[PDB]
Amino acid sequence: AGLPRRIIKETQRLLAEPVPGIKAEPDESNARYFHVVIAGPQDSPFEGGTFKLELFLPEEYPMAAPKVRFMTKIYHPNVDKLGRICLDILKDAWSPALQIRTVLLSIQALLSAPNPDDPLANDVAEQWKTNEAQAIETARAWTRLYAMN
Amino acid sequence: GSMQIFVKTLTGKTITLEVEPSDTIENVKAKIQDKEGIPPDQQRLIFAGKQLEDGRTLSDYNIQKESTLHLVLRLR
Amino acid sequence: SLESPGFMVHKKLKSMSQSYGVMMTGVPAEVLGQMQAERSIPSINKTGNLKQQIAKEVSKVCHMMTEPTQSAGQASNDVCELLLGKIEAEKFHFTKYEALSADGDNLKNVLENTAPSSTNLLIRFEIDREDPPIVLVKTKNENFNPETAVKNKIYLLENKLYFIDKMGNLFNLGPGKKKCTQLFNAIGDSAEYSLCDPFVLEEPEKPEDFAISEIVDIFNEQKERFDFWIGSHSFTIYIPQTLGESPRQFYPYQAYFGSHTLQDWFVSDKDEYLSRIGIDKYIEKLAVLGKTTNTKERSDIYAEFFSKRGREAFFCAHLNEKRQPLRVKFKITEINPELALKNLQETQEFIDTHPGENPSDKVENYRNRAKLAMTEHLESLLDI
Repeated sequence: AGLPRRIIKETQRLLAEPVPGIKAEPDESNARYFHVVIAGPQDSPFEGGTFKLELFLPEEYPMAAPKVRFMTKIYHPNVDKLGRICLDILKDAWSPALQIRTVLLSIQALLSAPNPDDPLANDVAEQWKTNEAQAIETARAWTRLYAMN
Repeated sequence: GSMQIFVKTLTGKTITLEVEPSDTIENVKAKIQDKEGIPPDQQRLIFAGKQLEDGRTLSDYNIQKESTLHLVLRLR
Repeated sequence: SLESPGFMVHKKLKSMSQSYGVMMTGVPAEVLGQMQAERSIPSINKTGNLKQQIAKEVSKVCHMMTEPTQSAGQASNDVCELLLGKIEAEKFHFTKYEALSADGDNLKNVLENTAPSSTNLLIRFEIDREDPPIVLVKTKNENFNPETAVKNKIYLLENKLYFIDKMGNLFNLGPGKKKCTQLFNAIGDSAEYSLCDPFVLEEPEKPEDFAISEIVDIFNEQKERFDFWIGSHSFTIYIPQTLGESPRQFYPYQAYFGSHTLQDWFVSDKDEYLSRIGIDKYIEKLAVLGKTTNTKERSDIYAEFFSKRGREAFFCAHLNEKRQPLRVKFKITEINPELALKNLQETQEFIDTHPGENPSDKVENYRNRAKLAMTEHLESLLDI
C-alpha cells in the first residue's frame, strides 16, 4: 500500500535512466531491496566480471543511508567477509541530498581504484600493499572463478 | 540546569563540561572544541560502550551529572 | 654546512613521527591499556564467560588503542605541545582565530611582515562547514513549544515561519499571515519533510513540493543573517627560519578522521610535495576554497591539500563531494626552536627506554605491553 514517494520516484528514474556499466532493479517482493549487477570496470583486475550486489533501503530512508553488500564473492580490500561495504562519509553525514545513484557510482569507482590503506584487520588489505602486483592477479583469478556467468 | 560531566581520552586526560540534559551530543562536541581545539568532525563520544549519535540528547542516553564519556579519536 | 635550529624541529618531528607513530604521545603503554580497559569493561557481562569475552573484547580493540590518532584536531594539539610546550600551547589555544580574507591578503601580509632569517612561525588552521537546516516541520501553533523544539530546523506554523538555530534562537524568516496560510495548507499531514530532497526540489509535481521549494528559496534568500558554521578540519603549517639568503619554505602537518594519521602524512611525504608549490600559491588556493560557490572546484582543492596521498581524484568525489561552502581561519605564533628540540629529545628518551634494536622493535614492544596491560587490568576490575 504505502511506501514513500521518494523511493517510488527514485526507482522510476533509476530504471528509466540507468548509469553506464550498472544494472539495478527492484526486488518484486520487497521494493526496498535492489538486485544490482556492476560490470567490472575497463582495465581493472575485475574486467570481464559481473558482480551482484544487494542494496537495501531501511525504513528511515532517505534520512538514513542505504546498506549495501556483495553477494558475488570478490577479492577486494574494501569488501567485508560478508560482502558489506563502507558507505562512510568523511567529516559529513548522509543527508537526503545524496541518492542511490551516488552510492552505486562510488562503489563503481571503488572497484576501479581499491584503497588498501583503511582497515588492516583483514588479510586482503595486507596483500594489497605488500605485493600489490600479486594482488592484481589473484583478483583476476577470482573474477574468472566467481564473476563469469 | 548546569550539571557536570567528564570526558576522558586514551591519554588519561579528563575534561570538565558544563551541560544540561537537554543539549545534543553535537552541542557537547562543540564544548569539547572550545576547550581542546578538536573540531566536532574530528571526534566521537562513547558512553558505557555505546556510540552516541549527534542529534540525540544526554537524557536520551540517561547521561546524568558526574557521568564520564570517552573521547574516541580514531574511527571504529 | 648545517641547517637552522628551526628546520631541525621539522626534520626531528617528521622522522620521529614516521618511525615511532603511536609512541610520540609519550604516554606509558601501561596507562593506555588501563584507559581502554575502562572503556571496554561494560561490554563484558559478569554472567557470561569471563576470559573468552575479555579476549574477544581485546581482539576487537587491540589494534586501535595501539595505532596513532586520526583526529585532525588532536594531531594539531600534539604538534602544538611539542613545538610550544604545555603552558604556551594553552596560551596559543585561547588566542582567537581570524577569518582568511577574500584573497588571503591578511595572512599573506603577516608572513611578509616577518624576516625569514629572523623568525620561526607556526600557523594553525580551522576549516568550518556550513551545516544548514535540512528538514521542515509543520506544526499548529497549539502544538508548538519553542522551549523544547528540536533545534536546527525550519518550522512552518499557521501564521509564521521560523528557523530555529543550534543555540535555540527563533529567527522570523519573513512571510506574513497570508503567505504562511498558503504554504501551511499546501503541504499536508506529515510531521517532517526534507528541505534537500532533489526529487522534491527538481521534479515539483504537487503543490506540496512547490511550497517546500518556495520555503527553500525564502531561506536561501536570508542565509547571510545566520551562522550554521561547524568546525570540520584542522591542520598546521610550520615555517622554519632561513639561513642567509635561502628562500622560505612552508610545511603543512595534518591528520584526518576516517582517513589517516600524522604518521601516514609524513611517511607519504605529502608535506614535502605540497611544500614545493610555495606558501603564496597555497594561500591563494585556500582563499579560492572559501570564496568559491562551485562544488567541483571546492572538492578539487580540498582533495589536493587534505587528501591522503594517492586519493586526490577520490577523496572528494561522489558521496564525499564538497557541496556546502567552507570557511578558513588561522592564528599565528612564533616558536622557540630550543624548547621545541628539547621537547622532541625528551620524547626520544621515552622511546629509548623501550626495548628493541630497531624502531619497528620498539613500536612492537610498546603495542604489546598495551595489549597485556588492558587484559591484566580488566581481570583485576572483575575481581578474578
